[PDB]
Amino acid sequence: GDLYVAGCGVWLPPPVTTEQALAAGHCDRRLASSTRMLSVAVADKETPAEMAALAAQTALDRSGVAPAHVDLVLHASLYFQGHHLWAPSSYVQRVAVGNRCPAMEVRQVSNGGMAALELARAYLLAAPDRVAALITTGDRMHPPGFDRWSSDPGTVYADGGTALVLSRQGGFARLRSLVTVSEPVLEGMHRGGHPFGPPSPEEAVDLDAHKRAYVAEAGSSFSVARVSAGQEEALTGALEAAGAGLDDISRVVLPHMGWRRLSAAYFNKWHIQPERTTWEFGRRTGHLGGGDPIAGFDHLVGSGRLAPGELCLLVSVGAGFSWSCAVVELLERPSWAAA
Amino acid sequence: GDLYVAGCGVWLPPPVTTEQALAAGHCDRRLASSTRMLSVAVADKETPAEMAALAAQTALDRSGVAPAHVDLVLHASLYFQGHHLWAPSSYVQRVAVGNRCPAMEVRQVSNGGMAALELARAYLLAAPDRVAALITTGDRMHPPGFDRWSSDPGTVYADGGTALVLSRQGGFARLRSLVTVSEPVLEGMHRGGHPFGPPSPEEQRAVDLDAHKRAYVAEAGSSFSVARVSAGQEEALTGALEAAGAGLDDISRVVLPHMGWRRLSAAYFNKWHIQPERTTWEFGRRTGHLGGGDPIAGFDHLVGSGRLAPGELCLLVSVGAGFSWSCAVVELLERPSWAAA
Repeated sequence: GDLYVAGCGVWLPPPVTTEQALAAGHCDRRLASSTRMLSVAVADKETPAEMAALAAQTALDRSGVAPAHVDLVLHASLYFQGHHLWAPSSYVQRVAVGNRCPAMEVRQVSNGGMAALELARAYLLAAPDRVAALITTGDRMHPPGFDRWSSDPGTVYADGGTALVLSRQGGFARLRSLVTVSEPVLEGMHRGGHPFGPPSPEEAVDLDAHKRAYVAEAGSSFSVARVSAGQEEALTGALEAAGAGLDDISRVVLPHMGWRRLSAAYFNKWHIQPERTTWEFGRRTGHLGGGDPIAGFDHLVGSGRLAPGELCLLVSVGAGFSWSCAVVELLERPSWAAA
Repeated sequence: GDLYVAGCGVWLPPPVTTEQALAAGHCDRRLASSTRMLSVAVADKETPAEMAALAAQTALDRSGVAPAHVDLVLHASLYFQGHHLWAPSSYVQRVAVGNRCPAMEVRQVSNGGMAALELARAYLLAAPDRVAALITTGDRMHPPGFDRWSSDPGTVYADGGTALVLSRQGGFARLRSLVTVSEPVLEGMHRGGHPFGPPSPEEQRAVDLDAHKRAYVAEAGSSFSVARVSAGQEEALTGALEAAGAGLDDISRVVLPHMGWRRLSAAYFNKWHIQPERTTWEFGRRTGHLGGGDPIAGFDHLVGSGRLAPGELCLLVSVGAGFSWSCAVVELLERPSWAAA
């Protein structure tokens, strides 16, 4: 039961450069300097479902899969979708797909995309006649409730949508492994209340205060170690299930986090070069919720930086914590891609 | 094979009566009479994940399933969970399960519980060695962003958590069928913006689904709207009954959404010609609408009160904005130890 990537796509609103953010006062020099971000996709009027649906159309057109063959629609996101008690995956389905399979949201903060992928894989493998699934991500990190530069310092949040078509029948790439790891002991790091008691009443987004409170309670040593372990389990699990080692991977699709965070988590830990990653693409794009590994994959394939036969390693992590890693093999250059 | 319900449970905060709501100005007489609500579970200090995990503990303890046998944790909800960029499913996993399987949110508004049930079923069937899945729901519908009595007149929203443990190995009830129906043409009914255009960027600080439904109806047509909603509901019912090899007459108990009397009568009583006494009406009208968790809480109620007997069929009915519908037919195999006679 091999699964394939039949299509993928993004819809990214126009970039706002770091220089502009600095001049506009959204950003300070220290943070610009430590993150080393160059630009971030910023929407004007487009809403999360709208961007997701636009990406889905592109992904569906490319995959050439018929709507009737789309057996599941899964929309992932990490911030407010615009309207309470409303179904944004039903919008995506209405606009991008035009069919009547089940459509629902899946959330796992920044690991949302990979999480939806897990459920999509399972859904496709659970009944013998199922063909394809659509996974979308979409977010809009605007005031009042979100500061894309300072709400989660070290990561700069982007507006935009992404989409992937997963399929049992065929496609341009083969999903060789997909592994997900959970360390729920860390859930309290991203919320108010006692880290090992119940949450406080509701809250605008500010993560740094909660992280410091968590670390003060659980210890710096414990926190760093549990975080390191989870990351390592995801990486190792994915490589092993794909019969590869890190030396067998041509490109690593990393989260679109700032330089300081990617150095501590990946570059100085795994000892890989940034030229082997999507660092340059991510630092011009910003963090797209749970859609980074989709945006990053789509970039590598679309620009021809990934070659037939080559293995690609997707790396994703979300508050919780949850980590996912996948090894993807490119089978052929798709027609929408350059050489 | 087929799946089983191995355990279930709820955590409901203390009830606020309609009398109280009338006295507080939260409710008018007209609304009190049309919905015929008696009370609604209202949380005081408790947040949605907390109540979800409390319900999960009850369900897991009842199921007797080891945490290591819980291969998936799915948390559903339809409203704000209390903290942005934080993982309520991880909170649930941490507090209630203590294991390390994937934990994630599934949302499909008021059909969230059943939506999660679908994904959990798929997940368990996908690999031969997977045993159990935990599905929780939780929500806290407080001012000033929400009015549990009038944001969506006709339904009164509750605070509370529900949980259900699904298993491939066994349990006290068998899942005979589960069917989900989608009608995305209706998605516009619950947001601003043009019903067939993009969503409005303008967010609305106070939820008012009534204004949204009118704008939708005015554009799409009333005749069209009622007809699609009816068709969807009818497909879900007939689908689940057929898939289980049963008709409506074979059903002993029906678990309906905890909507107001007027709505239940239009959608089910005057439509399916089923008796309210055979449904969870009395339980729901004291509980209120728990978002996606109504089918779980209703089922939990029936089983725990002894109102369902071995070999009897139970029909679960659920619907959410979108629209999405799910029905399921569950067969009680044995009275569990925690139940009454």
